[PDB]
Amino acid sequence: MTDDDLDGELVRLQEKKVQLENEKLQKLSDQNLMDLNNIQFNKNLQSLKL
Amino acid sequence: VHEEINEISSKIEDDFLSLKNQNHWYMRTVQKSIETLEKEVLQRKKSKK
Repeated sequence: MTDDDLDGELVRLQEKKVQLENEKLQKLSDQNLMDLNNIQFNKNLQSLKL
Repeated sequence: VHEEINEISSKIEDDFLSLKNQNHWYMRTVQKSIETLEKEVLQRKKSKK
């Protein structure tokens, strides 16, 4: 009977671990956007240099 | 042959009155071994978890 609660806690742990994935995606989106913006800023800076 | 059958009844009575439950406790002991093994498996699963 003691195994059951452990199983349930394992499931809750699975969901809690399943949230961090979407969290991580939402995170990395900002990194990608930062990369693109960095590229644009680089090009713009080159143009300013011209 | 009938007397031999009575002797067979005496032999059956001998084998029956020989011993009470013994190996049954060994089966229950095997079940207990399965319980301890399940404890090791649950402890391992707890370790991995």
